[PDB]
Amino acid sequence: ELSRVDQRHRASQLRKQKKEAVLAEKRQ
Amino acid sequence: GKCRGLRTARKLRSHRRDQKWHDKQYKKAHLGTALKANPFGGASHAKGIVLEKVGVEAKQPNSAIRKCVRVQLIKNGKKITAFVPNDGCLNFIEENDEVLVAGFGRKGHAVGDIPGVRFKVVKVANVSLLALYKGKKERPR
Amino acid sequence: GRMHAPGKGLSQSALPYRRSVPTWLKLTSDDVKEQIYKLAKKGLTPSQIGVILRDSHGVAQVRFVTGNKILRILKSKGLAPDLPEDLYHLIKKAVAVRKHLERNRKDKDAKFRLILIESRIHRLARYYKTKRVLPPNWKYESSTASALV
Amino acid sequence: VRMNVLADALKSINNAEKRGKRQVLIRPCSKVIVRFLTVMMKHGYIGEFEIIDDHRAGKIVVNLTGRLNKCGVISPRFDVQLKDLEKWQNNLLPSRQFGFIVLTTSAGIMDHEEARRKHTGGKILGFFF
RNA sequence: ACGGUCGAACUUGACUAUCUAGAGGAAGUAAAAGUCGGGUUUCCGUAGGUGAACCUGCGGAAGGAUCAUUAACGG
RNA sequence: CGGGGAAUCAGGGUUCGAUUCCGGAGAGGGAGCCUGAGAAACGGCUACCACAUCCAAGGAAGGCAGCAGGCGCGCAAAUUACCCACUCCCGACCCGGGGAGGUAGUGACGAAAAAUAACAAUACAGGACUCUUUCGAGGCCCUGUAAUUGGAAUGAGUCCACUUUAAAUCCUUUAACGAGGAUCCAUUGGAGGGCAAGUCUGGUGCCAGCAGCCGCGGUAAUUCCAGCUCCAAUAGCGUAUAUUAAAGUUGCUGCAGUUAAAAAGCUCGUAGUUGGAUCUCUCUCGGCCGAAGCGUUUACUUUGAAAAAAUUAGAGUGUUCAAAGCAGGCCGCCUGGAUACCGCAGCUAGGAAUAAUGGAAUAGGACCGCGGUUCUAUUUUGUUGGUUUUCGGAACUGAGGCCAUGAUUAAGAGGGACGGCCGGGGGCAUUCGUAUUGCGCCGCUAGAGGUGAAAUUCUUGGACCGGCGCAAGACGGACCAGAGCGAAAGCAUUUGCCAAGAAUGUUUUCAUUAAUCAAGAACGAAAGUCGGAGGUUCGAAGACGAUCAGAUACCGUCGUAGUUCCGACCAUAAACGAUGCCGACCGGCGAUGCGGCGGCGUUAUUCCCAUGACCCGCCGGGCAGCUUCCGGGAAACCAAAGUCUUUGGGUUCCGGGGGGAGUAUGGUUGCAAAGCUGAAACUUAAAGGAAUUGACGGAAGGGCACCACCAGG
Repeated sequence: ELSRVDQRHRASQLRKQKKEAVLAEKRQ
Repeated sequence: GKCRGLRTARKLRSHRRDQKWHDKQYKKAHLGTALKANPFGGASHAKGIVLEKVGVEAKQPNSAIRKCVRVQLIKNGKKITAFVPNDGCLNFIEENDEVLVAGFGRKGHAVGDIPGVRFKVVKVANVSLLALYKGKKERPR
Repeated sequence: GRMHAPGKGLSQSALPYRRSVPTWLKLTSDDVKEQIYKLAKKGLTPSQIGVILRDSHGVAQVRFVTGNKILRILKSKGLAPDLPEDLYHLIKKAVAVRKHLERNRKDKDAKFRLILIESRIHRLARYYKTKRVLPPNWKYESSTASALV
Repeated sequence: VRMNVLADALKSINNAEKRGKRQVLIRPCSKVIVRFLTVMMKHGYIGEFEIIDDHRAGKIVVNLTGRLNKCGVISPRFDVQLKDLEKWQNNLLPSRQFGFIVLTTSAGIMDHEEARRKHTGGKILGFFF
């Protein structure tokens, strides 16, 4: 994967997508 | 032979680390390419969703069909095959079920007759397969 | 064994235990020293002077008779050459091999032996620079080497 | 080339003792070799020797008594402190009753027992038993 | 309010790196009993012969199973 | 995040340390501030970026990586409890406050203690002491089966009370109740081997399954599924994973590199590492001593003082024992709360072996006195203005005396000389030899070639054959050997020229100048690639002819690149001794090559003297050989592959189960081909090395037989 800051960016992107899915499911 | 001078410390330690990289277990532990190819990601256990049930054919001298399961792990999305040990224990598993999986015992190496299985099912629907097999508990769905 | 050859030979001198001047040798230290002075004025390296003194005049060792070795006597009076004898001979040999390689281009063995001679020249030059016999700015160069001899 | 003349002398003594010989010629000689043989002689291990005094580095002919099993050098000459002499005598010596680490200290070349008596440390030279 | 300073951040192109939908192509797999059907002892390196293998050329190895003869030579 | 430290460990080591103590950093991310002694502070402010709350739509308010708690995340982690009583902290303060901290709740993380029953009598059963030839006879203990009995002791629990505490709970102390096996009932794994404990019975039948590994299961399963029994640990025991020891399978201690994985094709060479002997305390100031310089400086070694506590080790001490703790003990007293270790670096004072380093060789070298030039003395010229007070101190200098004046010796280390040789070592020119091919002429003939047979092909325009010549390119046979030379690749016709080189000989010279070498650099068979020349033979490709159920490799004829030379590239081989280099030691023998030495003799037709060829020895370096129970080794074997658990001479490269794979990618070199460097996913229980027997030979020899044949009935 390399490039520590880019690995952290990937982790932040996955966090954002999973949290968006969670909030979409819970509000219904 | 070896250098044995009183000033040969850095030669000795540099040659030691360079030839340390030629050790297979050391290179597995420290290069970091096996840890990212490992589906568990440095975890003792993982939890996944049953995709399908598989009959895996046993290797050449033994004739049996081992009941395994194709599971997709929740935390990374990778697909693994896990063996369901005891007899009739595949019947406790349904499709799209929540399953706790561990390794099978040889640290990522396939074991025994089963070709290409490194994992075994430990828990099904958050109850253990041992308690289901011995009939101590009941399974929800 | 050898520096640049596979040989391991034993050809060398063996001085006797006896350091005293033999009783038949009726030569004082001053006569031997003036003989060394006139042989150097004729023009000879200390190896040649020692060989002439040993063969003809019966002087077994100069430093057993005079107490001092030949090159130190020459340096003390002042007839020592500026470059040492062995370095001079090595540079002369290198010049001859360079002349041969200029004449003959396809001679690979001459190139190899020239490389060995240059390695020996550089080793001697480093040793003489450590002992302050040569100046520290001295260097052997490919083009201007025959001028030194 | 020839490095560590003590190693050559001790190896020659060991090889000719293992062969059953009575005398050993070792060349060259040195003060360290003579001191080592003097220490090894005072414990009744080797016998008595002559230094052939040529005008070069001398030679030594040493008589052999059949009391020697192994005489050996340690290269390099490691620094040994008194706190660390016990580990060295555990590593090199066959028993606590016999065997000798020879070491050079500022009080001279001696054994490990005399080094303990005089409370000194130094650099290791050898061992014999 | 002009000016200076520290400076978050914003816009435009390049170098990128990551996340995330995709018409299509090339595949393989499970389902069709459907249709048609002699040579080599063992090698090495290079080159050619359709890629590899294999064969041949050139140069190398044995990591391949030595029987028999050998005293005269002077006039 | 770093340390203190932790796990493991013979010794050396490996791994962990987010985590309560010390230090740092930060409060969603960056940035800028105010106040203040102290902040670039976030339970302060102001922005932007990202989130997100209330809206009446104008506006307003945010920051749990504090304590609880929630969502999310996950294999993975507790109550929205009580108190400021203890420990301390803040304030104007004996008084107030503290989700710091304390106390309970959850808690099989982990550690310490410790139940699940003991005994007596009988019935069998053993093993002992006494008496008996023995059998046996007893009073001596022990053991369980007790489908046998018997009362005694109890903690679990139930639960008054006291004690504990801020209030409680718990623990402790105690009334009362609380024990006969259908109970107050102990589990988790296993029973083929490793590895302790069943060839038990029933079921299944290569299925289901078990099995870390080897394996079990296809109808007598010691291995599956059960019953019984047995085994291990036991309030605990499995399984997955990280790690440590096993692992002398990372080897410093302490591994390997002939044949098992492995030494570079070869040499040079810088950094690095290593490097032969040798050399046995005092002058001035102050009270025999203290101050001043030391002494070339170190490395080393010993000592001293600095190295937080906790933790580790360890002293004392009956927490009922222990893990713990720092307390306690004696009738107001007596006390403890030690000590050790704490790398390396930095101080400090002794020792001077070992290992570096230095002091005098154009002598502007030490020790003394004899003088000059220049700059200076801070006091003695009572008070002075002074040209001068004197004295004494620093640097540049000229001779003199004095020192036993001053250079370890010359490595069975090295370099360089000089000597007579020696060799297929190299380069250039030159000379010769045959063979082959082509051509010309002459002679006679119908075949010649090729194959296991043929065929293709040449051929009476006259092939093949024999003779006389000419030319072209190639190659240097036999001599030619376990001979020689070279760093290796390699090197063989004559002569000449050119520079090299080993060895030997030397009472020559220099005097450590050396060994092994990352980086770097020359050379490097064959094949191959660029330019030119030339192409005799041979010849990859290619074209034909044969050969067969299916032949497309073999075989024969022709033949292109090439094979040859010159100049550029390439850097690869079973580039081999499948064996790094330098140095030392440990058995023997005689052949050979070169050099040297000592010789009685034969020969150059007896040679007039040396010199060449032989003959006998000796020495040095070589190519090799034989022999040996030197020692090693898994062995075959090896005088090295020996001097290795009795393990350390110096140093370079280099291997770590078999494959993927010397592959992908990247870099670099090359015109190209490719060379150098060089993985991973994945797969596998083996692959390999040495030896040892010989089913079976489509291997070979013999013998026997009308249940074999031959001649027959």
